[PDB]
Amino acid sequence: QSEKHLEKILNVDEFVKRIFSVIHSNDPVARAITLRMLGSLASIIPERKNAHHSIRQSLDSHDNVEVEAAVFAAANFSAQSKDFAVG
Amino acid sequence: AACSLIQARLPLLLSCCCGDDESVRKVTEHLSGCIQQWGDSVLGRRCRDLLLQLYLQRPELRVPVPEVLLHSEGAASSSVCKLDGLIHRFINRGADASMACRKLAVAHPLLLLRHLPMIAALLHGRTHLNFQEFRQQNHLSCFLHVLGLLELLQPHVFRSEHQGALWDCLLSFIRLLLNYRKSSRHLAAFINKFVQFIHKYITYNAPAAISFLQKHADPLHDLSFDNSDLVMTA
Amino acid sequence: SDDYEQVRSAAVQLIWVVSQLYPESIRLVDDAFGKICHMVSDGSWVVRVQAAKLLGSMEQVSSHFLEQTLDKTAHERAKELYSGAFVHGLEDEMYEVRIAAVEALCMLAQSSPSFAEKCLDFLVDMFNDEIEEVRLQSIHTMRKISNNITLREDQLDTVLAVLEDSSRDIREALHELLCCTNVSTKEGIHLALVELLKNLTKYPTDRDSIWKCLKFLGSRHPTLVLPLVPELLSTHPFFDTAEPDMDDPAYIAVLVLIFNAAKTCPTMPALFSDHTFRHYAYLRDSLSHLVPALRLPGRK
Amino acid sequence: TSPSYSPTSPSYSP
Repeated sequence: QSEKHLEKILNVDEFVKRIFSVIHSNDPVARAITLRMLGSLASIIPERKNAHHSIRQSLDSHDNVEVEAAVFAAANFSAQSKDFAVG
Repeated sequence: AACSLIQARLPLLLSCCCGDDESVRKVTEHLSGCIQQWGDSVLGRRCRDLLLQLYLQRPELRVPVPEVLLHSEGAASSSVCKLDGLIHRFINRGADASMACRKLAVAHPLLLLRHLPMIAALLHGRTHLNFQEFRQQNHLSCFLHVLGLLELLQPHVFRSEHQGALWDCLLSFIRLLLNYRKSSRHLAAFINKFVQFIHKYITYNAPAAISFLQKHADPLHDLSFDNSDLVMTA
Repeated sequence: SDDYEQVRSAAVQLIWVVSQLYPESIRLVDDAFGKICHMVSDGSWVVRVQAAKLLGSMEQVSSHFLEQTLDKTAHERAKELYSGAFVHGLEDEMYEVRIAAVEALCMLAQSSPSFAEKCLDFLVDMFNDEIEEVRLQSIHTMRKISNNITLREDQLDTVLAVLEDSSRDIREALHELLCCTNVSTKEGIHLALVELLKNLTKYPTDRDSIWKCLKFLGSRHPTLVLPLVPELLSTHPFFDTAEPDMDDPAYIAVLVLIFNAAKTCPTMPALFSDHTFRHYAYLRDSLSHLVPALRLPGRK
Repeated sequence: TSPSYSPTSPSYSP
């Protein structure tokens, strides 16, 4: 909802660490939520290689509710970055 | 491309059997004919199958084809060889080092030939104690075990080109060891190395042809009766 | 021997130029080189610059006589423990002549494939010269003559220098040297690795060069590192090791070495643990100019 | 301990 206010964040690494720390959780729905949130943060972290990698990893799994979110996050980055779209 | 395709399709072959009887019944099947066999690759995948019978190695060795693919056994060979080298340098862990190594080496020749470069790159403690009197066994036991493995895997020496580079490297290291040793203080290893060189030359005149470049300096380097020996009961 | 300045200064140039034309006196270029050698200790400091530069430019000389410049030692004492023109030119009044000396030495070392091994100690010892220019020139010359050279025991000394205050130029030059040096002993690679890790943990600003030097140090000689694979990355035989952090710039540093070495040796993905595969995919996605494409099953 | 974070997983430092 509040996407316009995202750019005005002074502290980004701490925030992204906190958000990304729940992508290793074994819960297939907790991975899907986090991939959606990352997709919603392409504006402020469009070049993060670790995020790109994690999304490209989750894109080829067996859990439908997380594949259907990895697709969304991938479509989200593929607009605000290039070296992600090429892969 | 065919080999890569076989790699791509192999996992289903492994999973569909997942049984020793099935693997045996498969390996025992080799077709006749000599044109577009292609069975050599799948048979060599017996390395992945991690078999324990030398019978499979027999037809595979007869095929005598290069191996560059991933192999399941590759872990055990490195474990054993590195343990042998470390035990040699350490002077309880060495009981297996010298016995199980040769046992598995004779059980399967091709795996050790594939693993050769790693062991060849070892045994470079020659310069640490050139006399080797300072080194209790760090300069002797390792070479003894390795050369003995060579005399055991003469078929490995009998292996054709594309694998003799490691053999040449090991031979150059051995020649440097002979040159830099404590002036023939002990000659058991020297006799063993001379016998190994003679056997390699006899088995393949090509191995002699390549080794001549390095030996050019060696024949004048030794200038001793032992080297001249081959430089020319119940 | 004109016993006046500004005369010998160019007489040396004349003897060099005539000598280099053709070596036929009785030995002509060797005789002229001997004359330059006996002159290198000229009273002034202006002469010695030309003295050094010209003998450096010269390229052909009798081998046996060449080493007689360096022959005098604590260096051979150290070598046993583990097992004269330049001798004076290297340590002179002001750094100009030292720079000229190192340049001449690098030139003629390049020229002669031999005589290099004799000069490695004379180079390395002369690191703590206190003149940054001489520092840099010594590093550069060691790099330029780094080929078919071994540091059986010189590794630790040439690596001790890697810890400078900032000396960003010096430390970067040392990394450049390492990426083009040659070592022969496994313990040497292990040692270099551990000092590089200390470097990275103390100066977390040049990791971007640490990684490249490690990449080259792997590609240059892969087989040396294969014995280290079980030890360097913890792979407790029957325990599932906890995923080390993906982005830690010590784990990445030690992984890039392995992956670069892995292009050559086919057997080692067997040694690779569980994590290393997805971690390799992540690296090959992030830093595409450090890890080459491999044969791993995960990324076909 | 951590029923959803898995025993073999990178630990959150802070």
